Amino acid sequence: KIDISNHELVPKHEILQLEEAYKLVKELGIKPEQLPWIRASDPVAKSIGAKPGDIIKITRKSPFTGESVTYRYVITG
Amino acid sequence: SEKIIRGVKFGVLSPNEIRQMSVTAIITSEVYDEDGTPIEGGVMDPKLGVIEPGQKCPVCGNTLAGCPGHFGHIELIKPVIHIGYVKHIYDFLRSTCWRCGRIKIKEQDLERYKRIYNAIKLRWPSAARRLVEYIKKISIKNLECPHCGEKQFKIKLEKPYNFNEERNGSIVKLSPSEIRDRLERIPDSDVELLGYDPKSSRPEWMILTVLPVPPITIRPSITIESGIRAEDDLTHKLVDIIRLNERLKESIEAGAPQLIIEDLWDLLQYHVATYFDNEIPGLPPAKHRSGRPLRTLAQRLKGKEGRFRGNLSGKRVDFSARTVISPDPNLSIDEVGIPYTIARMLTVPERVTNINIERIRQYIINGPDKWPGANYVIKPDGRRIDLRYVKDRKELASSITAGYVVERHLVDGDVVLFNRQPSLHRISMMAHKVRVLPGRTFRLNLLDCPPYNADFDGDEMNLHVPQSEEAIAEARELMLVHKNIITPRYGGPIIGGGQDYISGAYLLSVKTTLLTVEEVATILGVTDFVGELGEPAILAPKPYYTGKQVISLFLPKDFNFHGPANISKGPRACKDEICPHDSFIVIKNGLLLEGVFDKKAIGNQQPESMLHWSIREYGTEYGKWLMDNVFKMFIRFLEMRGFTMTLEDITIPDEAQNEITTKIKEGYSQVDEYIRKFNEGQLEPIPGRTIEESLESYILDTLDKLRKVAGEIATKYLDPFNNVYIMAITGARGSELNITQMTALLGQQSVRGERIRRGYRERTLSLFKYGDIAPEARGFVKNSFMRGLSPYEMFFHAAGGREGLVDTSQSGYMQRRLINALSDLRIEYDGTVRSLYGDIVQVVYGDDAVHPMYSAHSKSVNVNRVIERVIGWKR
Amino acid sequence: RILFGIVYYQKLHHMVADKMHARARGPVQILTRQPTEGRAREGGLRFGE
Amino acid sequence: STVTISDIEMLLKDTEIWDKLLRNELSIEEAKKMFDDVARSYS
Amino acid sequence: MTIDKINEIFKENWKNKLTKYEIARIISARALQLSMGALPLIDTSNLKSDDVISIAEEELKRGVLPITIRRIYPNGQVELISVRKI
Ligand SMILES: [Mg+2]
Ligand SMILES: [Zn+2]
Ligand SMILES: [Zn+2]
Ligand SMILES: [Zn+2]
Repeated sequence: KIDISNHELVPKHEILQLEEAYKLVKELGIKPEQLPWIRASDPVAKSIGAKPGDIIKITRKSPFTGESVTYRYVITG
Repeated sequence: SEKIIRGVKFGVLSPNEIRQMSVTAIITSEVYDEDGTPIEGGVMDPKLGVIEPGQKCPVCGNTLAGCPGHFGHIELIKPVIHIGYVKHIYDFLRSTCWRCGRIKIKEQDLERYKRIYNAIKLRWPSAARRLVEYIKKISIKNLECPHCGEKQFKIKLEKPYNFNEERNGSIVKLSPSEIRDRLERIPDSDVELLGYDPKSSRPEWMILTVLPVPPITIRPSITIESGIRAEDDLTHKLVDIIRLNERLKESIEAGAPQLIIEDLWDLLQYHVATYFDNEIPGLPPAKHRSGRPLRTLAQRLKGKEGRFRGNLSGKRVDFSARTVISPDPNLSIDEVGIPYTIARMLTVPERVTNINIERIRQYIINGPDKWPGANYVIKPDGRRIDLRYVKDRKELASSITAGYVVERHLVDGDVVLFNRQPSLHRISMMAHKVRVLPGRTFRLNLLDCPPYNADFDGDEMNLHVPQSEEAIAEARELMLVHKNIITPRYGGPIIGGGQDYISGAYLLSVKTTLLTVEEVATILGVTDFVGELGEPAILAPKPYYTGKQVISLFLPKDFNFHGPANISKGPRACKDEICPHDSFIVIKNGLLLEGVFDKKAIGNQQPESMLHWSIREYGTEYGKWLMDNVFKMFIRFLEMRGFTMTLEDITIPDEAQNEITTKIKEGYSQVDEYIRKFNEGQLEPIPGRTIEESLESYILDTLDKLRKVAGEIATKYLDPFNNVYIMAITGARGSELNITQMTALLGQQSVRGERIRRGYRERTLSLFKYGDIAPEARGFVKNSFMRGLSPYEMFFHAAGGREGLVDTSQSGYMQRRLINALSDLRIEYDGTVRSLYGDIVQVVYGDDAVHPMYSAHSKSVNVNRVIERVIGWKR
Repeated sequence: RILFGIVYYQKLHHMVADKMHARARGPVQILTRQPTEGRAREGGLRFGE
Repeated sequence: STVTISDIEMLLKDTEIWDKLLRNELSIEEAKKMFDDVARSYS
Repeated sequence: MTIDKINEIFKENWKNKLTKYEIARIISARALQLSMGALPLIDTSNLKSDDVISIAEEELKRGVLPITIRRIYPNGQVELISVRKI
C-alpha cells in the first residue's frame, strides 16, 4: 500500500540471527519474553518479514551517544 | 524461631474453616441485661476478646497486650448471596449446565483447551486471561448442553443481587438454595479451566451458610465523657442479622404462609449484604439513631481516611515536631536551629560503651530539666527508669556500665530530618545537623530556601529524629544537605545566593571599591580566614586593598573562568576581555582580575555558572566551605556600605515628563486616526478576524509601543547608579517593567487579553460618553505609581489584576500515578534498567549511563570547559 | 545615608507561642494502636505518601 | 482453529522451542527449522 | 563489546569502586555492631568524637575492616570486593 520505513520518525529495524539472539539472551541472563514486545502485525514488523519468536534489533537516534541499539521480542497479535 | 512473611495466599473461607476456627456460637440477640454483664452467647461475649486494661481473656490467659481477637460464627438457616461475588456467581451460572454441571462445550475441544491453559497459565498470564474469556464467551451462547441437549435457559441478573431465569413462563426467580445446589455440581477441572482455584476457592462457598463474627478487638466501645457508651456500627448491624435469623426461624417451625417467609428471606439477605458493604447502588443506606448512614466493613477500607491510605500507606509517627521557621545567616547550610524546649523533649537513645561512658554519666547527672541531660535510663535486662523520680542521680550515674541505654536530649551535631510540605521532590526532606539556640522557632539558613520553596511569611516545617543507629548512619551518609547541592532534575545547583548576597557581591567586586587594613580585617572577621593578606594592591599614596583582591583569597589557585556578567545586558556589553564596565569576568589561576559578581556568577538555579564549575571540579565540600565563608562577606560589606531605597530613585525630572506627554499625545493621535479610518470604512482587517476586532489589535499594538518608548525615555533620564537600578540590573529584585511602571506609566490594563469593556451599555463606566472607545475610556493608564492614579485609573487597575487573585489536585494525581507506575525500576550492576520482577526496560540507562545529577547540565562532559580548565590562564 | 521614617504597624494574632507542638511518646488509638492526633492531645505528625 | 487460539498456541510453541534451545537440548539449526515450521503452519 | 561498549565501560568503572549505598551499608552495619560491644580496630584515644558512627567512618577511611561486598550480577556471575586494605 505505502512504504513507511523511510519516515523520519521510524528507526532502523533488523531481524537478529538465531546465534546472535541466543548469545544476547545468555549474556543478559533472561528469557526472550522479558524484553519489550513488538507485535507481528506491527507496520514495520511486516515490512521486514518478522515472525513470532524472533528478536528485532532497533537502532534509534540519540542526543547523547548518536546511535542507540535496542532489542524487541516478536509476539503474536 | 523468628520468621518473615514471603507470601500471602488468597481464597474463599470454607464453612468448615469458619466453624473450626470459631470459639463459640452466637445465638442470643440480647447484648446487655439489666446489671450490665455481657450475656454468654451474644455479640459482646468475653470469649471473643478483651478490650479492658484490667480484664483477662478466658480463651487465652492474656491481657489486652497479648490477646488477639477470637472469632465466632452465626448459623444461617437459609443461604444468602455474598454481594462481593455476584459477578462470579453470574459467570458460573451463565456458562454451566443446570443438570450435570459442565461448561457446555464438547469434551473433545474441552480437553485441548485444558491442556493449553495448563501449559500457559504461568508464563503468559494475559494469554491465559484471553483464553478464559474466549471459552466463557463461546460457552455462554450454547443454549443446549452437549452432554444433555436439554434446552438451556438464559439467565439475567437484576441489580443488586436478583437472578432471573427465562423459562417458558418467561418469569421465575431463583432462590439462593437452588443457586448453591447448581454450583455444587461443577467438577474441579471445569472450575480450574474457568480461571479459579478449586481447592482454595470453591464456587458454592460464595453462597453463605455460616457468617463469621468479628472479634471485639476490632470492634471497640468508645468511652465518652458523657457517661454513655457508644458502640461501633458493626455490632449495630450484627444485632440486626441475628434478630432476623431468630425472627425467620420461628416462622418456619410454626406455620408456613410461604409469603411471609420470602418477605423475611429478602430482608435477612439485605441485612447481610449491607453489613458487608454499605452505599450499594440502588439500595437505601442504613441509619442507627440520627439518620446518619452506617460505616461498614468495606467503608473502613476505602477513602483517604480508611485503612489503606490512612494507616498503611501513611501514618502518624513518634519523635516529630512542627514550628514556624525564621532566618539565620549564621548557621551552616548543613545546620538547623532548634529551641531548648524541643531539644529537652525529643531524645536519642544511646547505648553505653567503654568509649562514651563519661559523657553519658555527665548527661545522667543533669536531670530531665537541664540541657544537655537525659530523660530515661534503660537497664540491660530492659527496665526503664524515669530520671525525674530518682532520689539521687549522682549514684545512678556511677552505677552504669556498658550495655545500658540512656535516652539523652538533642545535642549539637545530631542528625535530624527537616521537611516542608508539599513534598514534591526528594530534597523536600534533607538531613540536618542540630544546633540548639534560644527562641521558639526553627532557624534555617537563607541559602537553603530554594530546595524547600520556603519563605518567612509565617511558614512552618516538620522535624523528625531517627532513633536507631542504622537509620542515623543512612541519614548522615545519603541525605546530608551539602551532598545534594546539584538537583537531579537538571545538572544545576539548587542552592545559591539570594537578594542581599547578589547586590553585596556586586558592590564588593566592583573595581572602584578600595579598602583599608582595618576594613579588610572587619570584613574577614566574619569568616574562618586566618593568614597573610599579602601586600595591598595600592601602595602609594596610601595603602589600599581591592574588593577583587579580597575575594581572590577564597578561590582555588588553579581555577580559570571566562564569561559575561548579568549586568552586561545593555550597552555596556563588549563580548570580550577589553571592557571598561566590568561586564566580562576574567579569572586566571584563582585571581579575579576583571568583572563583577552577580546573579549569573553566584545566583541559585543558574547552570554552568562559576559557582557550578567550582562545585563540580572541587567537590561539594568545597561548595559548602565557599558558601559558609564568602557569602557572609557580602552581607558584612552591605552593612558597612549602607544600602537603602529612597523616593528620589524613582523620580524623573520635568523634561522627561514633558517628553512622555508628547509621546502620549502622538500615540493618541495614531489611535484617533485608526478610529477615523474604521468609521469611514477604509480599515483593512487581519485574516481570520472581523473588523472592530482588528481595530482593537491595532490600538493595543500602538499602546504597547507607547509604553515601551516612555519606559525608554524614563530610563534615559534617570541615574544609572541608584539602588533600584542596581537591584534590577544585577538580578537581585525587580525587572525593567517594574521600573517603567513606577517611573513612566502603567500602560494598558487588560482582562483575558482584551481591554476593559464590561460595564454599562456601550461604555464601561458612567463617567464616559456613549460609544467612546478612546484609550482612557477603555483602561489605558498614563500615570505612574510615583505620580498616582486617577479614580477611574485605579478602578481599571484593580479590574486588570482581579484574575491573579484566583491563582493542584490534577498535579498531585499525575505525580501519584507516575510514582505508582515507576516505583519498581532499579539500576543493576550490569548497567541495565530492570524491574524488581525481572523485566528489562532499558538495555543501558539513558544512552551513556550518565546520572542527570552528575551531568554538566545534561552533558556528560563539557569539552570546552575542560579546555578552559587546562589552558585558560594563557587564553 | 539611610531613610528613616514613621510607619504604622499592626500585630497579628498569629503568634508562635500557639503554633509549636512536639511528641516523643504518648497514647495510641484503641483500634489501630497508632499515635493520636492534634495538639490538644499529645499529638503526632503524619508521615504521608 | 480461531485466530486468537492459533495465536495463543503459536506463542506457546515458540516458548517451548526457546526453552528447549536454552537448555542445550537442541542445536541452532534444529531450532531454526522448528521455528520456520511453526511460522509456516500458523501463517 | 559484550552487549554494548557502554555496558563494558560501566562494569570496568565500577570494578574497583564503592557506590555510596555500599559505603552507607558498611558504615551502618559497623556502627550497629560496634555499639553492641565490639572492640574498635583503631586507637580511639585522640579522636575528635567518640560516638559509634564517627569511629566506623574512621575505620572505613583507613582500611582495617574485614568486610567483603558480594555483587551478584543478573546473569549469575559473582564479584567480591574487599575493604580490608583494599
Ligand atoms: Mg510562605
Ligand atoms: Zn484472648
Ligand atoms: Zn448438561
Ligand atoms: Zn563594556
